[PDB]
Amino acid sequence: MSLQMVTVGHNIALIQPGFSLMNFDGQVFFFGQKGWPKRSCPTGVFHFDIKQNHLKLKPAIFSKDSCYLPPLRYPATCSYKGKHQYIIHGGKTPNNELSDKIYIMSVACKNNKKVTFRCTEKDLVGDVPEPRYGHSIDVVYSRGKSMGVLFGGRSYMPSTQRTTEKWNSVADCLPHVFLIDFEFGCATSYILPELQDGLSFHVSIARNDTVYILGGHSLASNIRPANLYRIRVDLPLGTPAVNCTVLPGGISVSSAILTQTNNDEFVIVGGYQLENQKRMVCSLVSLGDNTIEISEMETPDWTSDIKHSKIWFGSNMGNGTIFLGIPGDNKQAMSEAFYFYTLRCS
Amino acid sequence: DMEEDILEGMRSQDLDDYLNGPFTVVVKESCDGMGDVSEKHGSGPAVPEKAVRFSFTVMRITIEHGSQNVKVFEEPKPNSELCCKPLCLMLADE
Ligand SMILES: [Ca+2]
Repeated sequence: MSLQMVTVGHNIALIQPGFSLMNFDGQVFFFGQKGWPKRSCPTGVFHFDIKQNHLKLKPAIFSKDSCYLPPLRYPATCSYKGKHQYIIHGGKTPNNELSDKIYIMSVACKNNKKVTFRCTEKDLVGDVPEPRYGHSIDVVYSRGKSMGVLFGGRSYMPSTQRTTEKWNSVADCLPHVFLIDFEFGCATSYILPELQDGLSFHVSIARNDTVYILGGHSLASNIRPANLYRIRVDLPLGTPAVNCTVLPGGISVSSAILTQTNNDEFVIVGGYQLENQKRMVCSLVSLGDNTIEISEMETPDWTSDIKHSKIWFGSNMGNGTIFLGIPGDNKQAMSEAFYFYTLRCS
Repeated sequence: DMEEDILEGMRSQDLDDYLNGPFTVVVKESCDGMGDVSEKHGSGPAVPEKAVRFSFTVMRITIEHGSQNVKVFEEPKPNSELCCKPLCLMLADE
């Protein structure tokens, strides 16, 4: 809880609400810039190197057999830390159309602060989930195997009820649970009767056999379910099985950022409480063997700007460090389009 | 709006007023991001704001009389101030 303002280089405008910060061995990489990829950086990815409160967005090449992926804006990013690699699912192509491909980010070659990524296009079969954004995917382990739990987020209307006078309206996807096999890219949808209403922009914490879904926004009624869910999974010799349990003490937040401050101990920072109240309080989530425990922590001191501005975003860098953003006074002495902050958490 | 003009066109082309052939229309599409469309309401020259106007222009109308396409209508001043029908307009950088 040590806030600290940051200064950005020349290509500052690339950072936009919805950016991703992937992480490889303490080396952070910005993804999801604004506008299609330029020619000064053909791929979109960037070394997100912060030193002395100054970050240098540096271009970063791909491999020779990778696949150039568009800059998405609200993907599902899960760290399949098993040959470290990330999984990207869905998002908003700069043409405001949603995507459904899965992308796999590995590192094919590195030499003295010069990385060469490898982004491969994994496609799904079976009960493929809907092209959507705002959702959340997490890799969960069971009985020596792994699987991907994807829980719904909002999307565009289907190709039937999509009129052009409301072409951009969005509906929360049905609250299913998608189990995704990466070894074959196979999807399987399960309708947990305990999950009722649609949910997007939530927070999902995986602990080695479960998924703790928490907070989020429910557009079907414009509320924020303060509940939470524990999706227990188990992988038999044949068809997997899932169960859910509601628990008390759930936060009421959407767009809250997550990072793993300590081993089996997460922090969570402000999303939004009400459409006028940005969330200020920070909450530490003590995981464990079976029992989650959300609690409140030392209310980090927010500067004047952060208490003035009404929207604010960011993501975790990976080592208990949350990078933030603030729009900045429009009617001002040519205030920049975005100011940026960083919060350590030890 | 140009009903009367294209009726006069069919008259001039020695056709029937009461002809309902499949009139093929040829429309032009034009989008141009004009900039600095703001004005100082009070004190402070601060903010420049831009705009975009997507518009079209009915460029020609042609009926397929029998087995030939006759030009029932052609725009006199195609790229003129006052035939570019506005369609959409927004306040946003191009
Ligand atoms: Ca122009």
